[PDB]
Order: sequence, then C-alpha cells, then structure tokens
Amino acid sequence: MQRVHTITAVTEDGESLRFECRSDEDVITAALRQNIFLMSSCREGGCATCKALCSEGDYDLKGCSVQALPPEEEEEGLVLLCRTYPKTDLEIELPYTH
Ligand code: FES
Repeated sequence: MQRVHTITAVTEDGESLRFECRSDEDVITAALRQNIFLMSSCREGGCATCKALCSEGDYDLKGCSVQALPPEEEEEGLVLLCRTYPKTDLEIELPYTH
C-alpha cells in the first residue's frame, strides 16, 4: 500500500546517519520523528553558502529566491538541503562540510 524509504545522510562536517521513514522521507521530518532533531539553517534561499550535495535518490530541492538566482547552475554545482523534498531521497550530504 505505502512505499517505504531509507534516508542515508552524512554531513561532510563529520556526521553520518541512516534512518527509516515512509511516505514523507524529509531528512528533518524523518529524523525528527525517529529521535534526532536536525535543522538546515535559514531556509530563505538567499545565502548560496550552504552548498550541500546529493548522492542518489530522485528527491527534489528548489531554492527559495529563484527570481534572484536560478537553481539550475546551483543544482549542477551541487545540492541545497534548505528545501529538501520527500519525493525519493536515498542518500544526501548535509549543507555543511567543513
Ligand atoms: S539559503 Fe540560507 S543557508 Fe541555505
């Protein structure tokens, strides 16, 4: 009936986790529902510093101020964990790294 999902998210800052979440994957919602409590940053789509990365999974990620900057070249640059869609996320790196 429902589709199960597994989010593997490791921060290049040095954190690494593999949780379970169905229907609504969302690395924040799933690990907020499992036991941990993460948080991207401002979620305003205007910093361009949180250059996160996406290993695999068809999940979605859309900037917030697209009318200031298109997220294409920024997507082909890397991925942003400020939006994070729960469509299908298999493995993702966090927005921090160093
Ligand atoms: S747009 Fe502000 S840290 Fe992501």
